[PDB]
Amino acid sequence: QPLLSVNNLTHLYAPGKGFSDVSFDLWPGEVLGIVGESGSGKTTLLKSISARLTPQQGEIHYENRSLYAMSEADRRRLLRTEWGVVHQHPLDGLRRQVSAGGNIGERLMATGARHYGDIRATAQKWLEEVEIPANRIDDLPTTFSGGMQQRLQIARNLVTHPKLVFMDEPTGGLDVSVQARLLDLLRGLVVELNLAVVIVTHDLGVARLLADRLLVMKQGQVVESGLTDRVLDDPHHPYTQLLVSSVL
Amino acid sequence: NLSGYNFAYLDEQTKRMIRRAILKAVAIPGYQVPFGGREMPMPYGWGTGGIQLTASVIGESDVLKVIDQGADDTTNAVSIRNFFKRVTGVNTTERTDDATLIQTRHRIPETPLTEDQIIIFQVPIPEPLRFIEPRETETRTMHALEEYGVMQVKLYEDIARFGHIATTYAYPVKVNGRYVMDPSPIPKFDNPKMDMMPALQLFGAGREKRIYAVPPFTRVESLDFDDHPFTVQQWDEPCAICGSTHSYLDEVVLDDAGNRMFVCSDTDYCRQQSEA
Amino acid sequence: MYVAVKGGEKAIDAAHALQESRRRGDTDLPELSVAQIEQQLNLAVDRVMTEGGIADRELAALALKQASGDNVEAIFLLRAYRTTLAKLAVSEPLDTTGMRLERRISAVYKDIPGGQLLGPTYDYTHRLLDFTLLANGEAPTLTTADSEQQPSPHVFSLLARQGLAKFEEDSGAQPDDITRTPPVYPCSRSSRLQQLMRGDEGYLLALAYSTQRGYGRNHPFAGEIRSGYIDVSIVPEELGFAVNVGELLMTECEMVNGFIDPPDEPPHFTRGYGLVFGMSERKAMAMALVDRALQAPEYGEHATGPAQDEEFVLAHADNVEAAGFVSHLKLPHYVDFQAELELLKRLQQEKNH
Amino acid sequence: MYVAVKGGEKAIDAAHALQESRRRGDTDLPELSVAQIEQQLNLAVDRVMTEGGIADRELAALALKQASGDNVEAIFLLRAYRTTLAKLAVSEPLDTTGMRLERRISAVYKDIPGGQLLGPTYDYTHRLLDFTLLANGEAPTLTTADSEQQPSPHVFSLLARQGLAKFEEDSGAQPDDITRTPPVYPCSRSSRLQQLMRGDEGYLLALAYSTQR
Amino acid sequence: MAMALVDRALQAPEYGEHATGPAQDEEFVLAHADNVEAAGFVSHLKLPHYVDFQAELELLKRLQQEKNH
Amino acid sequence: ADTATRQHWMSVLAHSQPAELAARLNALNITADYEVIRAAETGLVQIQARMGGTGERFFAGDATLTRAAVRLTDGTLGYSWVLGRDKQHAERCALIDALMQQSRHFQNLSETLIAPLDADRMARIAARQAEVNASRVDFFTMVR
Amino acid sequence: TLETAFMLPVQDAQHSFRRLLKAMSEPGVIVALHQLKRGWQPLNIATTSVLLTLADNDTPVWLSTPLNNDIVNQSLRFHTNAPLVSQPEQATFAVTDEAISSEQLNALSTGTAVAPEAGATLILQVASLSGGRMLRLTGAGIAEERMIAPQLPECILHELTERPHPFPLGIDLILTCGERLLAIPRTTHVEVC
Ligand SMILES: [Zn+2]
Ligand SMILES: [Zn+2]
Ligand SMILES: [Zn+2]
Repeated sequence: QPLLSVNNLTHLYAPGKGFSDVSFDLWPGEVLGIVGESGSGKTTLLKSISARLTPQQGEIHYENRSLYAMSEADRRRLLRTEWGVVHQHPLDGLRRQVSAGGNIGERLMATGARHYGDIRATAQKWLEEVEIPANRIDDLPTTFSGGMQQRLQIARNLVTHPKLVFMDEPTGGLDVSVQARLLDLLRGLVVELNLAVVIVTHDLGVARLLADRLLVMKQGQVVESGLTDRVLDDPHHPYTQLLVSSVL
Repeated sequence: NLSGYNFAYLDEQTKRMIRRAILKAVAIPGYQVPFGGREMPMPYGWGTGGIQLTASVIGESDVLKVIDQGADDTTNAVSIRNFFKRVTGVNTTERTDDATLIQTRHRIPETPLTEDQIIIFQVPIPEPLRFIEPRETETRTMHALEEYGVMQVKLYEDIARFGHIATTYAYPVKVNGRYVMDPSPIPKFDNPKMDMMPALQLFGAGREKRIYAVPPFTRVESLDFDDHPFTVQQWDEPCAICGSTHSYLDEVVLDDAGNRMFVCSDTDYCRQQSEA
Repeated sequence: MYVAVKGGEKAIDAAHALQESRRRGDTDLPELSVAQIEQQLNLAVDRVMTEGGIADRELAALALKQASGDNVEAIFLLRAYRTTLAKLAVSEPLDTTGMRLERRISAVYKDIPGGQLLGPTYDYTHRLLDFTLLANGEAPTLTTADSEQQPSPHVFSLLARQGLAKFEEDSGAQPDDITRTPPVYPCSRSSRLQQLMRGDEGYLLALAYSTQRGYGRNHPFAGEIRSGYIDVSIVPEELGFAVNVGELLMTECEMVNGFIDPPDEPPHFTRGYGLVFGMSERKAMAMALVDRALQAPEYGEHATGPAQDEEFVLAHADNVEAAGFVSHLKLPHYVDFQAELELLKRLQQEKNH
Repeated sequence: MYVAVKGGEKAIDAAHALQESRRRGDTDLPELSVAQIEQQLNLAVDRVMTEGGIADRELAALALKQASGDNVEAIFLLRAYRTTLAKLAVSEPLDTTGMRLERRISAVYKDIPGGQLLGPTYDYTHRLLDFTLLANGEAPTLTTADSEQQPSPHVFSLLARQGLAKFEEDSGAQPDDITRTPPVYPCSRSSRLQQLMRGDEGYLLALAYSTQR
Repeated sequence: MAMALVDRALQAPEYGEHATGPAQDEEFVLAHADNVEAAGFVSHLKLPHYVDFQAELELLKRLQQEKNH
Repeated sequence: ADTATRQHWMSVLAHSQPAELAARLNALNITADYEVIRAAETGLVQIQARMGGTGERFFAGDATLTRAAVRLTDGTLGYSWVLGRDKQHAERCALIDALMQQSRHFQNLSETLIAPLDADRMARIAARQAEVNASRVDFFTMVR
Repeated sequence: TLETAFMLPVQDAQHSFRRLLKAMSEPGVIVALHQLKRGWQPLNIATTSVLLTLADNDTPVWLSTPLNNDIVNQSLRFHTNAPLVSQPEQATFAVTDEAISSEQLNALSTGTAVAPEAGATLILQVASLSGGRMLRLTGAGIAEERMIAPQLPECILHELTERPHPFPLGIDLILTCGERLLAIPRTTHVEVC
């Protein structure tokens, strides 16, 4: 059965703004991307699915348990031990007053590692995995560049080996070369592991490079379920064609 | 009973509320039990939370021992002892052995605390993570969520910033295996003394109005890492009076040019050793 | 901050004995009783009652006697003594319309229904020192008139029935209690008034004077000053009906301030409010003026004077806090200064070799 | 037709009569003397002397008695009396080094020459109302020690000879006198100090407390 | 002690400091420090002001009669 | 409608003077076995004022308030609440409150205790009002 | 109609509080409240002393039907001025006998995740608290282990031994019998043994 099931999730804090009648199934090892305009509400959907925003109506199932039926402690633990979140701004997801090694090992300490040497070794290993130099582990995110900060955030999220990671356009604000290298690293990590990835992006290039299946959201409703190299090259819905033409 | 005043200087309503809070705290070790008392002005800074607890729990038959940084000769300790002599008339002693109530500021006595004793600690701040979390709304809930890893961050980065754990005062602990409590700014030397103590320890913060207690024989363990276990640096300098170096040593300044000496903080244990 | 100090018990006790012997003064003279102080130094007792927070004449006079006439120390003593008392009840809201007037004036009209009742007041006296008070004498006989009080409606009722001002309506909001929870700024007007009633008279006087001179002007008019006895009532749980427990002598000041032009309401006057124990009225007038000044966020007028600054005005009006701060600086800080000495000396070496 | 009548003087005279009756209070009590206020309400007398501008304890006590304890009213009484009197002379600048010390303390140095001397003070006292003062009594017999006083040079003299402070040296300048001419801002330090010594103690205490922030 | 602290605060101009707070504002502090002036000019509101207030009343009545009727 | 009368005599007791009340009660030579179920306790009463005299409530300090309770032999409870700290006065007021609820003492004490005290207080209030109204400022007078 | 409270409220309340603190901080210990010489029947001396020393206007009391009584309610409302409720849900100091129903106990407030001290404090009167099923106590307040054999109904025995409310949530049991009292807080590891 699909790892994550979404059924009739709707939330409209303001008229038009938000999302409605959103449903989809996500299986492990598959990357599901979301494409839409600024007002499509895809960010609201990402917040709602990641145990942050309570939907007005709908049901989200993880494994066999409803997402929002669980207690606050259960969802808080899930957001740190088995789920990952990569915000667009690394500082939002990174603790500024904590070194890179400290940020990486915060999840392990929360799990109850209680071992400075093992925590530091794991932090160095993850920094090497995300290409960050290990010599500057004691350094802090403020001194790291945008790409390095994004890599540190990815390492922090993946230190717990989560089976589901949401990514609210981490590539925003990065150069073309840096963005491409980061996307390649993300694809390598995804293929190496069996964790599902939900990527929200405002451009089709990121979905083409990383995402496996694609969905389109317009004015807060799903328009047409997509697939890599099919919607991008053979858009069916007129709005999808308009988006493709605008991108091109 | 001081003329014109209630016994122990506190109105019976504040006493009753603090007593109820103390009982709740005992039933929930390590939890900072709120109490909604009034605002009371006091001359000496120490007392906003310690004097209140002492007044709530002190009786006519108690023997009171007031301690400031381990010493009974301190001006504030003498003032508080005299205040309680005036408003309660209780007996006061210089010995941890003969005391039944020990009001202390930032120090556990060297002498082991026996049964039928209560030790009260003034707590300037009752929640250690106030230095990290500004908003208290998440602070209350994270205790139930058990998210005590955040306070581990300062311990982790202390060695990075200094090469060793320098948090020798107000070192956080986990009591009953559940609740992370921060005692008064007692030294690291005294943190071990809190492990399954025979006596009932009470902690009271006034400026925040939170009470937490450690029932006797309650397991409290220092928060640290397995790779960096909680260790107390052994003292390699003696006391200028009795010589013994088995007790935490404080510094007393003798001149205006910086000259000073080390003497046992717990003057009672110092006198016990000297008279030996 | 907090320097632990040892070895002064004997000296401290001797100093306290000296202070008490000086408070008693020369034993040839009689001992200044508390009834004498409350009867004959009534205005000092008014100020101490208002600032300390207990409307008991005898307690305030006792605190004044203990403090050797010092008002700040007496206020400290009374405020501390307030801690040992149990809150037995909360009174019904005072109805100043029922006040038994000892004095009532209005500066906004030449005459008003009820009359300009001067009452006891030092106003219009020529401040020439009276040396006959250096010996005993006899108080003047009090000329009598009609032993009746005419209807004395509040002048603001008259102004509001004309539409020139707004009635202060009761929204039912629960008053804030600083005596239970420390203030958080910005604080509601009830909290502001509670803190103003407890503020130092000589500091709120200066803030009101600054507003008058143009540091946050509010165009004040003494719309009404009243001084008289008001019945206090409670509703005990044992019973179910309101009982009258006595009367308090209090002074109420209603200021008429500059008019505004609301977007969708006729122009009207604003108003400050002051309320104090006893007949010390300059405190009530300063309270009303600073109340109007601190109403700036309510009226959406940006502050241009220190008296319009809420944090500055309220965070330092308390005598106890400022007195404790100043007293701490006296305490032995031998160690802390030694730290400063080393810090200063290094700067001297670095900038001067 | 509401003919105007005179009731002003007869109003203020009656008001002042009522005020003096209130001042005398209950007649069954003895009228407190100026000497009692001077000897027992000595801190109120000190404040009135400082703010009123006349260092005359009897005059300050009289002002307090005439003002019904109102410190501001007594201060203004003494200030108005200042105008009555003529300036007979101007003293030589005061020498505080030759003080006969009732009290001398320092918060920076422990071993100050001449020794620390708490003297009469309310410091370290418990703010507990002494209800025994509701009735007659007498203060405890005073303890006694050596009757000699050692020389007591200023602490700032020590700080200046150590290079940590600057010695306040007189340049011979003529002090400003606000009592002769109105203040003209900006003011010299002499004018500021003269004004401050006359300043209300509550206002200055609040300003000092605000400088902490 | 309060006099010493306020004196040091008012020493700002000669130390080349910037007034951060009213206490260091020379004119505001000194103009209102005098007890007699503040007490007199606050208590003077008890003096009749019906001539001045009548001038205010006339303007407000004219303003009310034009804002609405 | 006994609530209004009980309020009236309770207020007359509270507003009385301890000297006046004590002297009159001693003169009455009236006493019945009572027990103080509540010992006379002096605490605080919080003063509640209104903004502008009619607006929102705010707190205007505290006053001293003494309360006592007495139970008579038959079980009638008399309470007292008097501003100040005079505990004997509060006990006397509670005793009179209890007695006034007994049919034997209601009319007798109303004629001999409560009405005279109210009359004396009214007399002194009227005298003070005369002295105060001597200070009134007269501007205009009707002329025929 | 009214019952006399502590002869000396201040010192008697302080002594009762110290005895209750000894009982609570050391679960299983038996302490005697000698202060009050007569309880408010059907309440025993221990329950009356606990209510007198702890109950006030901020502590609603829920007397159970067998223990609820007009004289008891009047005395409690007079001496302590504490509000009286009739449903266990809103209680803060619940009082019940061995006939306590399982539903009544389950309805008692146990606290909250953010306010674990906001729950009720059940007080239970028993015929005796020394003769009954053996019970071993350990945990916070226990030196090594204490043996108590009090006569509890099956419902509260299940609650103690099989506490369904996770720490810090849970009520704090107080056994009472005559003058003698015993305390079992929510943190005591209690087993049948
Ligand atoms: Zn030693
Ligand atoms: Zn300091
Ligand atoms: Zn004017």
